[PDB]
Amino acid sequence: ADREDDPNFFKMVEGFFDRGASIVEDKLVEDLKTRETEEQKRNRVRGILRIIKPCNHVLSLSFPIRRDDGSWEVIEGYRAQHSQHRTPCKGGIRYSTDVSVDEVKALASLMTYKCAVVDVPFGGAKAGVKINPKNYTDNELEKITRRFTMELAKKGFIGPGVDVPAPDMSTGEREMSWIADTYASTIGHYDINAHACVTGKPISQGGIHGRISATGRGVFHGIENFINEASYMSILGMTPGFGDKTFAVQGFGNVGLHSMRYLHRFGAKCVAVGESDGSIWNPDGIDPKELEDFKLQHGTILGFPKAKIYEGSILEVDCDILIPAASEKQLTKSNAPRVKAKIIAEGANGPTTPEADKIFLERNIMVIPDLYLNAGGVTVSYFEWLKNLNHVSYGRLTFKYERDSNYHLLMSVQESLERKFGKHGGTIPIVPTAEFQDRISGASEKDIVHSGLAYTMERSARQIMRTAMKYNLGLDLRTAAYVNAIEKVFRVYNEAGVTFT
Amino acid sequence: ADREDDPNFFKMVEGFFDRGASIVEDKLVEDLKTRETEEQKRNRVRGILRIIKPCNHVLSLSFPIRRDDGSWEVIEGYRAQHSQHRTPCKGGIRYSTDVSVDEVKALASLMTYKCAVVDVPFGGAKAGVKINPKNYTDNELEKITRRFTMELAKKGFIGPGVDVPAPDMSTGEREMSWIADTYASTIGHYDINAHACVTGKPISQGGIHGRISATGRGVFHGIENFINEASYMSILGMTPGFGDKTFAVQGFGNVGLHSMRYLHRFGAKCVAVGESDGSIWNPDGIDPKELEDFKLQHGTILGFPKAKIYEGSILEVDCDILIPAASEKQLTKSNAPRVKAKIIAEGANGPTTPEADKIFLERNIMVIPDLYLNAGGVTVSYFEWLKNLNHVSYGRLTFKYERDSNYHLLMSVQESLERKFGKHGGTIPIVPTAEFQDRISGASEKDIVHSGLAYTMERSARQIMRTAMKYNLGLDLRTAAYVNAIEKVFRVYNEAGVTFT
Amino acid sequence: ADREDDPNFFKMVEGFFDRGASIVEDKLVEDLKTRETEEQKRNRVRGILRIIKPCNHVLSLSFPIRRDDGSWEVIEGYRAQHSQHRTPCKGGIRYSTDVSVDEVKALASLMTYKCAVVDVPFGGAKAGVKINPKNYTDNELEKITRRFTMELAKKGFIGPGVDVPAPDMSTGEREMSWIADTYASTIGHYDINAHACVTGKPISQGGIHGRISATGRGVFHGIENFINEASYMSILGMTPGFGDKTFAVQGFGNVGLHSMRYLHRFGAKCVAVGESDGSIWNPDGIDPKELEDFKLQHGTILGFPKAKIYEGSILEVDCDILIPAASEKQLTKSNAPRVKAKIIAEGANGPTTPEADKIFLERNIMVIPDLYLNAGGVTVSYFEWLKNLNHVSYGRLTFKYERDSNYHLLMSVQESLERKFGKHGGTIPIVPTAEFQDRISGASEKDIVHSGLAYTMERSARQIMRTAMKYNLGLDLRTAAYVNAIEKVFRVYNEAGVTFT
Ligand SMILES: NC(=O)C1=CN([C@@H]2O[C@H](COP(=O)(O)OP(=O)(O)OC[C@H]3O[C@@H](n4cnc5c(N)ncnc54)[C@H](O)[C@@H]3O)[C@@H](O)[C@H]2O)C=CC1
Ligand SMILES: NC(=O)C1=CN([C@@H]2O[C@H](COP(=O)(O)OP(=O)(O)OC[C@H]3O[C@@H](n4cnc5c(N)ncnc54)[C@H](O)[C@@H]3O)[C@@H](O)[C@H]2O)C=CC1
Ligand SMILES: NC(=O)C1=CN([C@@H]2O[C@H](COP(=O)(O)OP(=O)(O)OC[C@H]3O[C@@H](n4cnc5c(N)ncnc54)[C@H](O)[C@@H]3O)[C@@H](O)[C@H]2O)C=CC1
Ligand SMILES: NC(=O)C1=CN([C@@H]2O[C@H](COP(=O)(O)OP(=O)(O)OC[C@H]3O[C@@H](n4cnc5c(N)ncnc54)[C@H](O)[C@@H]3O)[C@@H](O)[C@H]2O)C=CC1
Ligand SMILES: NC(=O)C1=CN([C@@H]2O[C@H](COP(=O)(O)OP(=O)(O)OC[C@H]3O[C@@H](n4cnc5c(N)ncnc54)[C@H](O)[C@@H]3O)[C@@H](O)[C@H]2O)C=CC1
Ligand SMILES: NC(=O)C1=CN([C@@H]2O[C@H](COP(=O)(O)OP(=O)(O)OC[C@H]3O[C@@H](n4cnc5c(N)ncnc54)[C@H](O)[C@@H]3O)[C@@H](O)[C@H]2O)C=CC1
Ligand SMILES: Nc1nc2c(ncn2[C@@H]2O[C@H](COP(=O)(O)OP(=O)(O)OP(=O)(O)O)[C@@H](O)[C@H]2O)c(=O)[nH]1
Ligand SMILES: Nc1nc2c(ncn2[C@@H]2O[C@H](COP(=O)(O)OP(=O)(O)OP(=O)(O)O)[C@@H](O)[C@H]2O)c(=O)[nH]1
Ligand SMILES: Nc1nc2c(ncn2[C@@H]2O[C@H](COP(=O)(O)OP(=O)(O)OP(=O)(O)O)[C@@H](O)[C@H]2O)c(=O)[nH]1
Ligand SMILES: N[C@@H](CCC(=O)O)C(=O)O
Ligand SMILES: N[C@@H](CCC(=O)O)C(=O)O
Ligand SMILES: N[C@@H](CCC(=O)O)C(=O)O
Repeated sequence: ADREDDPNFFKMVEGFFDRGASIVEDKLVEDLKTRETEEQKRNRVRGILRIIKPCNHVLSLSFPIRRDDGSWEVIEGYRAQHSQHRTPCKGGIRYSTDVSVDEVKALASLMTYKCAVVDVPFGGAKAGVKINPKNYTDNELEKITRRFTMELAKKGFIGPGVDVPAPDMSTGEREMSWIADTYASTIGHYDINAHACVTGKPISQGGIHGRISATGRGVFHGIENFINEASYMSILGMTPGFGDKTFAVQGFGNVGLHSMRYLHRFGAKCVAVGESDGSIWNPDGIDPKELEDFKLQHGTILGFPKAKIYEGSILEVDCDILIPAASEKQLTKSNAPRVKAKIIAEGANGPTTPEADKIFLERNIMVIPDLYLNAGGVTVSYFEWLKNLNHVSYGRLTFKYERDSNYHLLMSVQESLERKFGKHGGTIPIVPTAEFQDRISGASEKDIVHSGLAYTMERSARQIMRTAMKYNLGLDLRTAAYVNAIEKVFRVYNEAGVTFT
Repeated sequence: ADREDDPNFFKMVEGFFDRGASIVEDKLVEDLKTRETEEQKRNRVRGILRIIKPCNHVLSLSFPIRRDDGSWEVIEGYRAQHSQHRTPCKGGIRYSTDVSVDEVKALASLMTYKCAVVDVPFGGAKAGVKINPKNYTDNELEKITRRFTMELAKKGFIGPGVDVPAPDMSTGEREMSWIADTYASTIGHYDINAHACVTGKPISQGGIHGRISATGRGVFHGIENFINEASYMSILGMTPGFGDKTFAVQGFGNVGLHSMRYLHRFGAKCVAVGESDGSIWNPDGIDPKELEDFKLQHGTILGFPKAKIYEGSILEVDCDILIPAASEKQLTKSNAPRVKAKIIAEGANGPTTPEADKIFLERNIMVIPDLYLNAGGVTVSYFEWLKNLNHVSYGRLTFKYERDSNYHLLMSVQESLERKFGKHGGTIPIVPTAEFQDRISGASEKDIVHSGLAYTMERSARQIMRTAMKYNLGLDLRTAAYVNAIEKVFRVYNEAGVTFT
Repeated sequence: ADREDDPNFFKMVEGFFDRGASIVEDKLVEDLKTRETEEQKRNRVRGILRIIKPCNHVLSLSFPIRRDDGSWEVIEGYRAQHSQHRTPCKGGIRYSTDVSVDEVKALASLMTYKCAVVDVPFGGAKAGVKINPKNYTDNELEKITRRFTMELAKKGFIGPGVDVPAPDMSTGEREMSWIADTYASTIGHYDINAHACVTGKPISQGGIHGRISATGRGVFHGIENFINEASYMSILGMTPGFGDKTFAVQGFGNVGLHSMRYLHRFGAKCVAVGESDGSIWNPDGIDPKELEDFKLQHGTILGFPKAKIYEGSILEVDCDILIPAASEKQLTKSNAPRVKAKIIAEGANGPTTPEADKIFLERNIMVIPDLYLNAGGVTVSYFEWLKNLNHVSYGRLTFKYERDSNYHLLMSVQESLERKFGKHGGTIPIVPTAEFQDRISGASEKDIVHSGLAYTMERSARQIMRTAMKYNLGLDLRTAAYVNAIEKVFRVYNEAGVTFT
């Protein structure tokens, strides 16, 4: 998208890592309380850091499918497993003609660090199939997905205990259903956990409430934790809260649409929505329900009645918050000086080059990094995986017990008070509030997903802020996130003896 | 080695394939006895040929080893499995800093076509570890080999029934022994065929007589089959036989040395020997046993007392037969016009670019192609694999029975003659000749390897010659070999229904 | 059986090994082609020899059976796997109250060296169940055998690719049939080689012709090879051949009975037969079929009509050849001076202590050692295992072809002779001798077992004699055998890198 500043994607992520490694290297050496206090301490710390960076296993595939017209075609595919310091590996499947070994390796490493940031016990992985799904029938896409699943399974690149895929660009519920069905019907036929081989499944198939919207929901929570922190909003020259703010959204897919829904719900105003074919704009606000309904009907956002076909880059629209939610390397050395927003919330994976990060720093623009902000997807995938391993819906064993227990608890307060203020205090009814009445039976699956996600995004934001203050990083939240990720992954490699050697 | 003519190695091999595919496409379509004779027959033929060309599975590895000095290093590795129309896959392991995904994919496809040429029932595969072995201790090389084996085994890229490695550049007997030992001691502990997981083993560990020298022995047999056809020697302006010819050898490794031993044994004269550091030259002849003894003593060819340090390209030395036995892409557009030899016998894999083949054709230079000429290695690896599966040394069950049987057979002739020519004819002793006495017990392992190899190289040469005449290919033996390979591999894909789709 | 001289059985075998190790160390060090020509050479030779001696894996079992009367009883069992330099492991199952961990470890190591002596590609193993089979019903023995098989199988101590048992003291065809049936019906249900999990099976279940008598047949061949070498019979002061000699047999089981049958068949005369309850004696000779038919009828040897209940040790009976074919450590310090025989042929495993070997050497008594002499059992077990892996009876594919081929061969001689001695010489019939007519179709299973065994015993006797001359060992054949065994096993450990460490 830019021939001036177009770094190799894997190496760009390695650069981000190098930078966080630079900052913590002292802390790692000093923690290390080995008798070698000689600066082979320094040496073993940077030997371990070199082990963490490259992907351990990458599988490249070519397999034939026969198209609906009868033609034979060769499909190309890839899956990278970056780290196995936690198992299984976790990461999505991308259907796109931009798929390549380097793109997949880069996203696989992002998954490792992202999972470490939100304390999700998975190593990183990613897959890609180099096709444009719009050029294939549904029957052909099913054939490609099912065959890809078996080629991965034959070589140990999918399974509930090694590698658990998930949706990404141009895949969703539908593909995940296909993956889970052919895994469970063949190699997983005797495995009690066969349907935990993949997440993002439909509900009828072991999916979890809110997985489709989960990463949008997490984008809201990530922004909210920082947009409500007066210390960061001072440096930006902006007022805490959502009620008065504007935002623009690049990409109207699963991440972009649901980020818009939740931000709109809490008083922000969507001004611009950009897509693969063009952009639309309205300074008075775009309604997400109307835009979705139009998009579902016409297969495009152009021509939306209540906004005007906007020319020029969606990334340079004037707004408070820019949400790049499409592909990677969209903000570069070129357009970074014209961005006009004061908060960049990366919903997409790797939308900002390192050169663009430098410009944004100089310019007091806050980039909330992908490592943290889009990790709501993998957090709720983690909940889905646990739901599959546990083989019950949350609360089903305890709803009645817990309901009865709570009423007897409140009755214990009632009877204790009547016992004391006897006859002429009268009857002293203790009853639930409206809000407690609605929790009287304990959490359900929906409650766990919402509160578990909010808990994770908040706990992770505080850890990033703590680390940024400690090292005087200002608005370089990306380096603070990598610092936390590196510290966690380093400790695992260090206390494990590294490897089987 | 040449920046004028440096084609991508994988695509260069696909180019060779495309050529042979051109020539046979008609014969494939006409053979095809299917009800719908539309030249959409031609469409299925060219869909199948597109399926055959790319590698099905490629695994890329990164794993850490701790060096002898205590530092951590990250080792990079690769194994490509090109085709599974026959199983297991078969191919060597190369230790070299020139190793790359493309190099490994290219050699893996060469293995498929090579195996089809000599009727060896294996699909093609190849592996590479990106190190220079003369920078590592023996203890480090053992560590790297054993760990590489486990990483391949975990993902299904080594095993007696999927993929059976073998030596290549900078690996031999020693590494194969390490591979077999860690496979059999871990995931092969219950497998009756665990030691058939790799070939080129030492004899004490399941190796077969003559595997080290097998590919040199096959180079001799391949040359002999063509150097003794007067029709091809006419076109070259040359006398049949070896007794009178000179040759030069690029590379003094396992292929180069043994090619020189066998050619020297049958009256050819080695004039020049080139190496990674320099060449040596002597128009009176170099003796292989003194050269190897010098090489073993000094670790180099230079300074050999009975030849001179030759400057300028070994490939340009003046001789009848040039044997490139080092790495690939050594003969290019550049130096092809200065070659001076009349026969180029490719012992190495892919030593000649397609441009250089152009030039050699115009100038009536016969290139005996790698597909055919170096296939003695994989042929004797095949014998080793069968020896492992059978769990007896050849002849051990039958030596005594067979010898007793032969003497009673000769005695049947004796007694029949005496009965007829009674007393007046006397005693009529029927005894073995010296050469039959030597076979009186039947074949041993040594005999099977020697005669089985000779049988294969001759039968394959006659098939290549038959095909070159039938398509008027003259001295383009490479295209004739690919034609035979394609025909055989196409038949398997066609009658199998292609794939489970 | 003797308090004076009753060494620990495992260490006694280690003593034999140490003794052969002492003689070959120099040869091993000098062979060793390595740069550290230091006595770091002798150090690694000494370290490898220490690795070879102990057993790698020993499993000890306790499992309950409910007896026919309804009581519960706890059965004790053991299986030792001594070496895995060849796989699978091979060794018998002994039912005896004298079974112990040390006894089983000792016999397991004997199996390793024995297999190396006759070039049988198995590592050594042995099993024992500590019961007296005479105190159990057939139903109880079946339950014990089947349960023992499952306990071994669960832990990887039986299987066609790890460990293949066989009969020993108080087990035979019957028990092996039980073992094979429960293995193949449970854990081996999908294994193509399930019935190769054990040898010594009945013919109807994959057994091989002559396995029951095989170790007796090998005892005859082992004696033959030495009793016909005039150089050894000189030192003994006796006449080559069998026709004039006497022998006594301790133990009338599977080894003892069949040794007697074959020796009797070639003109030796059995004077004395000893068993667990007593011995019998007759200087005119005992006939083996009469004595077996009496034993089958009465369950004992005593009271045999044609011999006299002999008192005093069977081992001291006056004869030329003493065949101990019962348990171990029967010739000791004590009774070695009173032996009276000139040749001691150990059919049993470890019947002679090292002190008794000392005495026999001083008195010019030839001990043909167990390592060599009783290895006909494991040699024919090896043939049975191969028969199972091959899934055809020998010759079944080729009988008709070979018979037709031989007649056309003889007809080629006949027609060639007529077409030269025309009608001047008449018809010249070329026909098989009686002996060749018997072989006209090629070998059958019976022929391979007989000639394969004879071939093995005589090639092994040669190697022992060669090695005894070369080191001036005289009549210390035991040390010569261990020397050959050690050289072969050392080579494997050396060129394998020892272990994955
Ligand atoms: N799928 C998930 O749960 C998660 C996805 N992500 C990342 O979010 C990003 C996008 O989210 P997806 O779920 O893939 O959405 P999606 O694949 O459902 O839709 C992507 C949208 O972006 C549009 N698009 C593509 N290129 C564009 C361009 N140059 N300009 C404007 N629009 C463009 C497409 O037309 C489509 O509307 C990806 O980078 C993905 O890796 C991150 C975390 C979780
Ligand atoms: N084995 C499999 O293929 C699947 C297993 N599961 C397991 O079930 C556990 C609980 O999830 P749920 O309680 O189902 O969520 P849930 O109770 O919210 O169920 C949602 C939907 O599943 C339906 N459902 C329940 N039992 C069914 C049955 N026997 N046949 C068809 N539909 C049925 C419900 O009626 C509802 O429509 C999960 O932990 C997961 O491990 C879930 C889905 C598929
Ligand atoms: N080893 C085998 O079983 C078979 C090997 N081949 C091919 O034969 C070729 C080499 O045989 P290897 O067994 O690997 O020999 P090797 O690896 O034992 O020795 C290779 C020799 O070539 C020399 N060499 C390397 N680069 C050179 C250069 N640029 N110029 C001159 N000399 C150079 C090296 O110093 C070494 O002496 C490779 O292309 C291999 O793929 C083909 C069929 C079978
Ligand atoms: N399980 C393993 O690791 C090995 C298995 N084998 C199997 O053996 C079969 C036949 O090969 P061989 O007959 O060995 O070829 P071979 O008869 O040429 O013997 C090669 C060498 O192995 C030695 N050898 C024989 N038995 C031995 C033992 N028990 N311990 C140590 N060394 C011994 C021989 O003395 C000879 O020097 C092959 O089909 C193969 O499947 C062979 C070698 C290693
Ligand atoms: N059966 C086989 O395949 C082979 C067995 N062996 C060994 O040969 C020896 C003989 O075993 P098998 O004949 O198979 O067993 P078996 O059970 O058929 O014969 C043993 C016989 O010796 C008798 N006996 C036991 N203790 C005695 C003593 N102190 N004095 C005299 N007789 C006694 C028993 O009552 C029984 O009659 C054993 O040491 C065994 O380890 C060796 C090679 C092969
Ligand atoms: N799967 C099993 O349990 C058994 C398998 N086999 C396999 O057969 C191979 C060759 O041995 P054989 O040819 O049996 O030697 P063989 O030809 O001497 O057969 C021995 C006896 O088995 C009988 N037999 C043959 N086929 C039979 C059938 N379908 N049903 C019942 N009885 C039959 C024959 O009449 C013969 O008398 C062995 O390598 C072995 O693994 C042999 C015996 C049992
Ligand atoms: N695309 C889309 N998804 C919706 C819409 N409304 C609800 N969902 C999603 O459907 C799932 C179930 O929705 P609800 O039953 O309303 O429960 P909910 O979790 O309170 O919904 P939300 O708070 O909006 O996430 C959630 O993942 C919602 O985000 C919608 O209008 N459009
Ligand atoms: N490197 C090397 N190998 C040799 C040499 N001589 C023989 N060999 C190989 O070592 C193995 C054992 O040699 P031999 O016992 O003579 O068997 P062979 O088949 O008659 O030997 P060749 O016909 O020369 O291959 C064979 O594979 C030989 O090719 C040599 O001088 N140098
Ligand atoms: N216990 C016992 N076994 C016998 C007897 N006779 C033969 N056998 C064995 O039973 C099997 C059948 O023997 P045959 O069919 O005659 O074939 P064979 O190979 O010529 O037998 P042998 O030369 O005695 O080994 C062979 O293994 C014999 O060794 C016997 O009298 N008693
Ligand atoms: N593919 C998403 C989520 C992966 C998952 O849910 O496992 C990402 O890029 O983070
Ligand atoms: N590596 C050799 C032979 C491989 C094998 O023997 O399997 C080749 O390039 O053909
Ligand atoms: N148990 C016999 C051999 C058993 C077998 O044939 O494997 C012995 O002591 O040698």
